[PDB]
Amino acid sequence: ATNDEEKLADIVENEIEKEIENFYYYILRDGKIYPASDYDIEVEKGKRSANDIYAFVETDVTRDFDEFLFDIDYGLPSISDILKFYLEKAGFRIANEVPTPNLKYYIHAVVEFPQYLAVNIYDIDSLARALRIPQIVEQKLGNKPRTITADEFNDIERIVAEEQPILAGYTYDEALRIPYHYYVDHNNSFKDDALKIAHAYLQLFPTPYQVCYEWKARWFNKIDCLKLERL
Amino acid sequence: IDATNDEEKLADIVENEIEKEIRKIENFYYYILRDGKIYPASDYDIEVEKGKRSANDIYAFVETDVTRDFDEFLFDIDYGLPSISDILKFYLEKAGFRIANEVPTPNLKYYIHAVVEFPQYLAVNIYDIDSLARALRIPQIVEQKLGNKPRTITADEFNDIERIVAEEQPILAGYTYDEALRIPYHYYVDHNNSFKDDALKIAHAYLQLFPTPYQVCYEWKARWFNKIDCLKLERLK
Repeated sequence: ATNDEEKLADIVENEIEKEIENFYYYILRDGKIYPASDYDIEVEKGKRSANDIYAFVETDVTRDFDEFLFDIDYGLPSISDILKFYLEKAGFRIANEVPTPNLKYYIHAVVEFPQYLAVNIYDIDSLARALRIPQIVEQKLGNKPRTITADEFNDIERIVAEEQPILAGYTYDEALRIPYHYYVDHNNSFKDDALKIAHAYLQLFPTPYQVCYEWKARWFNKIDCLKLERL
Repeated sequence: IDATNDEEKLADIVENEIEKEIRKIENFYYYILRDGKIYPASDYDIEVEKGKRSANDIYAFVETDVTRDFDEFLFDIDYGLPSISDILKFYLEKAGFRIANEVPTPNLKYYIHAVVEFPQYLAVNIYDIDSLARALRIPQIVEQKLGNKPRTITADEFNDIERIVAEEQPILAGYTYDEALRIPYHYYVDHNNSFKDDALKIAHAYLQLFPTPYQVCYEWKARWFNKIDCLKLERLK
């Protein structure tokens, strides 16, 4: 499992390196990487298959070191993406969505300006469980695979993002608002609550397979992530 | 009245600054002072912390978003509302409340959202903070939870109010505020057509109930911004 994740991080890193503009990518089961937008056009043309998508890559670019560290350590994935990814992997189909049923990984790549790259690899199922998605989908839709309406997607989305406490008694939307307030907006009044959320997040949410690199002489050079966090 | 004159002045202040920045993507947040001077917010906060500048002089807060996708640019123009956190903070402080040990901005009248499309276009959206807070039912929720007498509130009290405003009350076509942000994003930015009916319902309620921002648009043409009709803008690729 860790072997596949190391391979995926080098696939992401080589692509960012090659590029050094683009933010979203798909990694296929064969290890090929493509920008997500152009792949979606090929999928609908019938040229490429959505069944071949193995990993989804979201690239954030930063110029502030506090933001870079926050993104890599405490940054939450989009709840809309994980819900969509979980539903499709469980056999459901969302109206107007081409499903990606064999998606295993969610990858968040953060580039600090170039100076550093941090590649975070998450298992989608593990992430969906921590977001308390399976139980809500089961209570609301059942187990029988079907196409769900936009209204049904929205009803589930509301519960998971706004109604269910996930971290230190807070909902997903409060857990986006409160930490960022302290960590990125540098507002000290939200220290107590941000730290409570941070502490719960680190234990309850799946630890990502994290690979770090430093930009030196036209290359990204693999380094210990602790060195990045310690600088 | 003179509100429209002030808003036109504010949009040219923002435009002049984005233009100045392009000719030399550096700063995303700014303050506009009551004298019309514009400063990056991060630097200004340090000058306040030093006793050089006063948070009392802040008249408008500017948030600049930069985009490279036309659909996202149009969505940000049409639905680029200020952060709930910001409007609540701005309303509380303007009403005399103090949030824990944080430095208040009591004389803030406007929230400005500037969107730059890559450079090709600039759209400046000016929101009146009071009008926005009222449409969000912020005064009624603050009154029910804190009372009418201003005092210092805890971070927990701020959070409790924020949760009701954004995640509990049906504010637009029966949806909570957070659903009202997500549904049109799903329709316009995620390009999912099944979300059309709900997005249009929210759009209709939003255009009726919420205050219309004063919107000013510009096209980048030969090292300068040049005025353009905003509705002409939505036709451009």
